[PDB]
Amino acid sequence: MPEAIEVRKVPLHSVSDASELAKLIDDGVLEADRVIAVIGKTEGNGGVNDYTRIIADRAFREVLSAKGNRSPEEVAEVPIVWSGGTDGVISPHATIFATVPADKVTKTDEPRLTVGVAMSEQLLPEDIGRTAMITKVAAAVKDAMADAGITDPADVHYVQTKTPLLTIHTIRDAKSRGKTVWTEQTHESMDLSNGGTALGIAVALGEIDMPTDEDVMHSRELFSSVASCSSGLDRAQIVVVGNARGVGGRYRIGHSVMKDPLDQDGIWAAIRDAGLELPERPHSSDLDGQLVNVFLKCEASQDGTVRGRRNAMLDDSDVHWHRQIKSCVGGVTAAVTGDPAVFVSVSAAHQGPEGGGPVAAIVDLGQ
Amino acid sequence: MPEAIEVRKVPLHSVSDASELAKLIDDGVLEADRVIAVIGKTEGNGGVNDYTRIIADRAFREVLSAKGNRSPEEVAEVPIVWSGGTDGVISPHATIFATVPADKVTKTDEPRLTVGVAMSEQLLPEDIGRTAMITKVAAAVKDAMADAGITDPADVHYVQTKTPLLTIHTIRDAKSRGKTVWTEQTHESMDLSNGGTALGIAVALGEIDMPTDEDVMHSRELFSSVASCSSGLDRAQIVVVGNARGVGGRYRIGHSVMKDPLDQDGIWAAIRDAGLELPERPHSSDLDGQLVNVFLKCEASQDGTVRGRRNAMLDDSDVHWHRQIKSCVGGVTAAVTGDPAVFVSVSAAHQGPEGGGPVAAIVDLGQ
Amino acid sequence: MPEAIEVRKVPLHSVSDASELAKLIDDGVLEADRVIAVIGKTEGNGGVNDYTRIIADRAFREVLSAKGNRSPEEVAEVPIVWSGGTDGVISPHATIFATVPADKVTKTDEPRLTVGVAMSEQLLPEDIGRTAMITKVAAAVKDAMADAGITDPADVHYVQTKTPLLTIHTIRDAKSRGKTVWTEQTHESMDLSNGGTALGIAVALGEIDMPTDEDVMHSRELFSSVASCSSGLDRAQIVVVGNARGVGGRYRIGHSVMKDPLDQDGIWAAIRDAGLELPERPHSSDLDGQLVNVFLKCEASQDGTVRGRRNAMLDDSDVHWHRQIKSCVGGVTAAVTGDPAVFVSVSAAHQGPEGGGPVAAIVDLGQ
Amino acid sequence: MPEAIEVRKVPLHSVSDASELAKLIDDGVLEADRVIAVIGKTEGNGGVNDYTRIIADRAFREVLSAKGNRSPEEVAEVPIVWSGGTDGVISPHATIFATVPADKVTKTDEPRLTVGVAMSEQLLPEDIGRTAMITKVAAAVKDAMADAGITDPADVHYVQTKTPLLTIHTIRDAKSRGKTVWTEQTHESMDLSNGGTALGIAVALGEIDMPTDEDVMHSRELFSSVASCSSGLDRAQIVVVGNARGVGGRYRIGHSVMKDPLDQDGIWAAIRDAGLELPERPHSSDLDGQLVNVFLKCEASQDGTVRGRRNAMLDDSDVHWHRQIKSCVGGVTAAVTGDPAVFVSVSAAHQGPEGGGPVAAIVDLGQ
Ligand SMILES: Oc1nc(O)nc(O)n1
Ligand SMILES: Oc1nc(O)nc(O)n1
Ligand SMILES: Oc1nc(O)nc(O)n1
Ligand SMILES: Oc1nc(O)nc(O)n1
Ligand SMILES: [Cl-]
Ligand SMILES: [Cl-]
Ligand SMILES: [Cl-]
Ligand SMILES: [Cl-]
Ligand SMILES: [Cl-]
Ligand SMILES: [Cl-]
Ligand SMILES: [Cl-]
Ligand SMILES: [Cl-]
Ligand SMILES: [Cl-]
Ligand SMILES: [Cl-]
Ligand SMILES: [Cl-]
Ligand SMILES: [Cl-]
Ligand code: NA
Ligand code: NA
Ligand code: NA
Ligand code: NA
Repeated sequence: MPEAIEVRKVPLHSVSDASELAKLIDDGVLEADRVIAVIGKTEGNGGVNDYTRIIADRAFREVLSAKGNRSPEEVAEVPIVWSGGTDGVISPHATIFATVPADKVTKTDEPRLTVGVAMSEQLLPEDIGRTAMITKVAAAVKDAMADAGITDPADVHYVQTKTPLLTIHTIRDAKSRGKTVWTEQTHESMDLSNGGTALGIAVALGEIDMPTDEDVMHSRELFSSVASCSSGLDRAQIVVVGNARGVGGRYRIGHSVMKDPLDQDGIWAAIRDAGLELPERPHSSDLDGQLVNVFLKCEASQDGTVRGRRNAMLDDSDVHWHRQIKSCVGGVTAAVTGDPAVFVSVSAAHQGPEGGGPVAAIVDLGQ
Repeated sequence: MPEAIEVRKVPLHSVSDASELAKLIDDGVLEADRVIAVIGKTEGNGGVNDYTRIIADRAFREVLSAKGNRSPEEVAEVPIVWSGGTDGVISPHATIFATVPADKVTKTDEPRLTVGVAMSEQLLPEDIGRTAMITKVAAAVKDAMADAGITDPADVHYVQTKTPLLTIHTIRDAKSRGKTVWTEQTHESMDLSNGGTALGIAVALGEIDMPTDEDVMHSRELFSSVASCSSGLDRAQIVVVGNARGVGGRYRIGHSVMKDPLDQDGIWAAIRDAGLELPERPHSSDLDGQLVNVFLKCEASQDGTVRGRRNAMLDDSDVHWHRQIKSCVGGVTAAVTGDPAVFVSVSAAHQGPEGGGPVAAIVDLGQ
Repeated sequence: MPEAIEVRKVPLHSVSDASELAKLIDDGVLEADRVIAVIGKTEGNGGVNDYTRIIADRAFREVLSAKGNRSPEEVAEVPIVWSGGTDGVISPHATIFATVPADKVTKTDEPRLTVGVAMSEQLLPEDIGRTAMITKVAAAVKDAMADAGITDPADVHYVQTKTPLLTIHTIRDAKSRGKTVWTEQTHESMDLSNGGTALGIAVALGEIDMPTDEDVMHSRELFSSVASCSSGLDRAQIVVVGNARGVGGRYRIGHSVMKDPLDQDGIWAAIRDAGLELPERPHSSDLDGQLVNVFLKCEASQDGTVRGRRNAMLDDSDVHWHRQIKSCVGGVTAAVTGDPAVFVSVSAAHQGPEGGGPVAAIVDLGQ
Repeated sequence: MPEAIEVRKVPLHSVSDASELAKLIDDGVLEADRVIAVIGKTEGNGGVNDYTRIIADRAFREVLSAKGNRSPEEVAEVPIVWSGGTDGVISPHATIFATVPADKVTKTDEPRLTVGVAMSEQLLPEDIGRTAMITKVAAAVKDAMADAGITDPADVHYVQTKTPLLTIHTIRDAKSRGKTVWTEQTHESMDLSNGGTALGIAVALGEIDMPTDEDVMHSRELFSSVASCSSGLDRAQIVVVGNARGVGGRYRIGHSVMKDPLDQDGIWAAIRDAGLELPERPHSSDLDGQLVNVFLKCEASQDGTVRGRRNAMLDDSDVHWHRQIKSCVGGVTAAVTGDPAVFVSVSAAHQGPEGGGPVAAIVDLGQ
């Protein structure tokens, strides 16, 4: 059964800092054993050789193990997703999701935040980017969606995932058994792994019909409107975030789409959808501390243009467009929220329309 | 005497493309010999080894020479400033400034756009970053300010400059005569050259008292509110842009300040100051094609924070913060204008407050 | 008929410098109209957005047009290959190949340098990286090989090429006609274009049997021992360099293979093969100004190891391994020649064994 | 009293791998509590935001604490220097230094390896790069030199150090007390901290007279021939490595200088100086497993040339010359040793002549 959720966004003061999580536990805001998911941004390069993700992961799991009754083995099964790369003003942070004990919940028929978690069946190197990944992910998303107590896909607003990369060893693992892989460049496998996962989410939620192998990274009109996929277990980790009626709690999630890197109105639409009443032309000062965080994807479009204007992102061998567009949308987004602590993630194949991406917002509607 | 000004922003379709300038001349929008200044963004890395600036410079001067009566020598004296680096959505473009023949001008008492140009006395390597650069720049700014027909410094809204770097040869040139230089790193000399130039502008316009050598790059509370300095002649090139009454024309300039990288309200204040009436909470769709361009500076603050949130820009050895903050503010700015063709420049020592910078806007008020 | 060849390596003093070529012509070392090929290194980033290649190309073709009777159209057909990226000590330079007038040649039965040039049939975006590119290249290599007066493939020591990339427009050009492309990442298309071209050279010279599409970038045991391919016309440009008996001249070419990035003995083997007698353990001081240049390829092996030791090149999202291994092998090679002006090129799929590449040497055997 | 030393170079299989150290302890090669120093290369970017250094540091200290009787506090005082950045073929590794118990030592009058350690007095931000750092370092080097049982500075072959950087907090710490700092760019403070430390070593060992503040980073003819300084405690950590007679052991150290990035003969001179007899023109195959490691510094010269040839390292805003020259000299060095596991460090102000650096070699002379 779905439980009421407490959500807290905390800053990371350094690469290995989990002190703010420790403080939340100490002050009784949440119990260590009730942390069911963490979604954060780390200050690494955001690519393959980003070791800030494991540094934060160790620091956070050490807190959870030290202050709870869970074993390191049980703590190790908590989904924690670290999206590296905080280019520009983006501030390293972690959004903590925890269940609320029944004696602190006020049950209500209003839609309130609920979280579902699942793990897919083993992802083979040869599956990555193909229909095998799509079917296995789609099944796991259906699992997590049911685990959240959500029956209507329209009540799912945000599916944050984690999927593996193709490495030198897994690439051999395929060739040992005879098989081919989609790509042998590990950096490109990042975009591929997120894309194939996104297609699985879109299928599970009924946003698209089952695609074919030749659609992956090619048919960019096929996408999920709630998928936020990251890489890079030998299995897709799934975190479904939506709303359920009759659970209680003070937070609510909504979403929309950023049609391109400058679509601030899409971000405001997400915040409105989450339940915050805002003016017709809102401004960051209207939020009054009620926006916990936003979670969105961005990408450089394959046509090399934004609103009719050419940019040179796709030809830049000096600074990969991953970093360029992340910094850009980081500013666009933080300008809306007024808080540089925003979850902005790059590599958005099949996640929102080309050149854009989904955007979810969590707001505090409680007293 | 100040003349009425025609202003046109055109895209660059490639690194060597000046076809849009050629088209403006062919269609009679402006005469080649009346082009007095060009200010543009090029798609290079924006650092020391950025050769897109010279490629655009050659392409543009070839057009001016081919379609005018001016010799290549006279064309060579036209101030053309190319700010490299178009990280993110920023679109390569050039803003062309031209005088209008008297038989096409409607004289008016309303403030309208006027441009003044000057060259300072020779800048010695040992001057760069010291009071020598400040005094020589301040004198040239007073020259250009008078050349624009501007007597009140409050009527100066935008001073775009070009100053040299410290190179292996000029560094010897100093040591040959005995002298020391401020830095021997050419990449750092970029920030220094712009900073010392900015202090000169601030002195000339009476924004600050004459500083000392130890203030340069250190006393960041001393700044000009209209300086936009770029590098990197052995002389400061100065382009003063302001308004004059009784000249006529259809364009007007205004300015404000971006207090930090997310200060969109500062950009809107510049547009309002330029003469466009806008709603209380404006949006890009209110502009109705009346905003020609904005010109602004950005920088990562030395305290490493934006609105109380830590970022890791100053410690990033992978992608210099020059590129990170440029992409970020590029998005913030283009979100306001709705046009990725924006003049966003990085390296803003003594140009606006720390972590921010000046922002000027040119609007079309004509029929 | 093959003509005797004069070969001169000159430095570039700046990005746009062709003064050393101009000096060679002025001093009567060579005639402008007799320049048949130029192969050089430019100081750009060596990737997609490297504009130092076109800057050098324009500067060099302007010299050839200005000092010869050839029209700009005829000069435009001279194969000039600029390999960008001079990471580390590699010094920007150009190797100039020119025919010698008959009244300056001493015919000899000794093997002496000869150059052959050809152009393949149009390369379609959909051909790139597939058997279509391989067959079209193989035919052009047979053309250039015959144009050099070479009948035995063992007399071909160095085939320098130029092939196009997959761009946003050509990718559409395929999809407009229905077709698929190998990759849509332009940076990766560099490695693909060179690889498919290398396979064509290997087929033409009988080094391999005709491969299949699934071999390209995958069967790295299939390679040419003389191919040096660069990108990125809509056609493979081919420059075959070998030896012919009975032509005369003072230069001779030889080659071997660099088995890995540290294989200096492979470079020395190339110099020995070119005709220079050297000690058993040679050193750079044994060359006595008789080595004109070396031309070689390098790459990071897919197994991520060099001589049993792991390196992290393939996982580095900060500095692409293209640049890392180029700088590394630049030092290894310049340590052998004693001259930082070495032609070191990266991206070596099907060019020498995995982790290595071919290496050719041109020596001056004349009085 | 100096003790006999056991030296072992082990690879790192991953960023957090200390298994090879654990194996050495388990097999009885060395005792955990007798490890007195570790000097290693890690696969990070080698700049300010390199977190592979702390990852390796934690992994290695955890082994030392787990397998010894030393407390984490005592283990924390063991000097461990991690030089990040393994550009090109350089393989991540750690050289472990341990004392040998008396019942395993064969005392000999031959010069054999000895290690001395010291800590300087507190380094103030305002000291960095000035005569204060030089005097405090010089005193600590004299301490470590005596701790190694070395009386003649000619018997010191290698002084590996660790010194702090200037950070946002320490820079305030100076300005709070009134003081100025040398630079406010943290990336540049790396080169400064190593330079000032190198001058201290040179003074202590009598290689130079006491310099002045204006010499630091400027008088590059003043240098130590054994200093290898890294950054970045609030104190200079010192590791002196030399030879002593009458101690016993099987290893010996020697050194020379690399006059420029291609000076392989300098590396061979170091190996010869260490006691290995080699041919006149040695080759890597002559080493027969007797070379434990080499330790050297490299840098791009301020004149921008190597052996009369221009390179573009100092103007490269895309890939800092730190990374370019490190990869280059990594290849040059590994070509000599035949082992990519080489200690190659960049940033060499006052460490060997300009454009070069010291090079030390440790060889195994035992049965
Ligand atoms: O670590 C990471 N960061 C981002 O922004 N995207 C991915 O796929 N991974
Ligand atoms: O070329 C250039 N671009 C920018 O943004 N800033 C400077 O100083 N130069
Ligand atoms: O321009 C260029 N340089 C190199 O080294 N390799 C390729 O394919 N292109
Ligand atoms: O971490 C590090 N690596 C190197 O090569 N040089 C310094 O100063 N620090
Ligand atoms: Cl409960
Ligand atoms: Cl509702
Ligand atoms: Cl309203
Ligand atoms: Cl007139
Ligand atoms: Cl008014
Ligand atoms: Cl209103
Ligand atoms: Cl003839
Ligand atoms: Cl022969
Ligand atoms: Cl011999
Ligand atoms: Cl003992
Ligand atoms: Cl001896
Ligand atoms: Cl011998
Ligand atoms: Na998308
Ligand atoms: Na500023
Ligand atoms: Na190869
Ligand atoms: Na040095």
